[PDB]
Amino acid sequence: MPRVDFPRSRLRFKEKLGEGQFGEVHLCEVDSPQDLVSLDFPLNVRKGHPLLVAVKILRPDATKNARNDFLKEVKIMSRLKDPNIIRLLGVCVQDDPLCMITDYMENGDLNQFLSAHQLEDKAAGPTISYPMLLHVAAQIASGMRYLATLNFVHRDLATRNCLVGENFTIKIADFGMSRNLYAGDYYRVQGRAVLPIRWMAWECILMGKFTTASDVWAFGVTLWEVLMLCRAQPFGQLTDEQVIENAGEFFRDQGRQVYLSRPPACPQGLYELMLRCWSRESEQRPPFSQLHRFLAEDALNT
Ligand SMILES: CS(=O)(=O)N1CCC[C@H](NC(=O)[C@H](CCC2CCCCC2)NC(=O)c2ccc(CNC(=O)c3cnn(-c4ccccc4)c3N)cc2)C1
Repeated sequence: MPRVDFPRSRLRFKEKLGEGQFGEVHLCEVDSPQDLVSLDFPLNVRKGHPLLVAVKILRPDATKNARNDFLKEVKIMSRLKDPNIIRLLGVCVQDDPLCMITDYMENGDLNQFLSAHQLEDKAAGPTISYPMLLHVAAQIASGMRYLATLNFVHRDLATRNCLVGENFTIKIADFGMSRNLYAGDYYRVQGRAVLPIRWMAWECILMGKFTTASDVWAFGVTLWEVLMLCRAQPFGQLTDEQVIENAGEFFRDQGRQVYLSRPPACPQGLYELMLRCWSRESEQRPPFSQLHRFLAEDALNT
């Protein structure tokens, strides 16, 4: 948790990024950021380039429940310091309105980004190479490796929750179901609670057991998305109820559970890596440290 508030007066509004029931998110430029690096604000300045940030701000009439949610979000983010996890650059909480300041990631979420690209075919819109797709996936695995060392379970890892900056940089975040774009990826259970069942390991669906090992299962599905260039939903031909049935077949283990198929042009050894992420026994799934090393090496030799 920061020792001091970010100085509100240094935030120069530029545009609205998004709007919600109890707050807004604004794109802002920071005046003279070099002054603030000396005070342990984690700002990365260049020379002739302005410093842009995203600022989430509570509305002055926000309910008590919304203020509670905001304060807990600040607490969680204050712990996480890694190049591939979204970063809390500062807060304004000594007075109202409450603010949190994060990285500005100009290329949007990774689903939006990959849906706008085509795979490069060097043997023959904007394109992306197979090595770069592996570099993207390696960055996701490195961020999850960090969360694993803190014993922090993400519970909703997917491309829609990864953000893209300059030079193909990736940072993991969590937007939940708060944007209306991805409602088809969530299954409603109890009341307002929803579950991203197509990314969830069998023990999450049947018993609600969420662990780092189930984050590895979700990473397998996320890797499948990346190699599909986000062109199709996992198990797209099957209903939500059929995906839940499949979790039951993993539990019964009588050889009738089904798997995501191998993406077009996906190397066989890489499909086998996904399959290991979907092992029935959580202790047989690979750890994030091993997934990172594997993908980083292939990114350089492919
Ligand atoms: C019931 S719940 O608990 O599960 N819940 C449901 C609802 C969500 C809750 N999310 C959390 O608490 C987690 C923090 C914890 C999380 C833990 C795992 C590791 C990642 C961090 N907040 C976040 O990630 C988070 C927080 C603040 C911002 C503001 N910045 C932008 O918006 C932002 C930047 N650039 N552009 C952008 C720029 C140009 C084009 C497009 C986009 C933005 N639009 C963004 C993300 C969780």
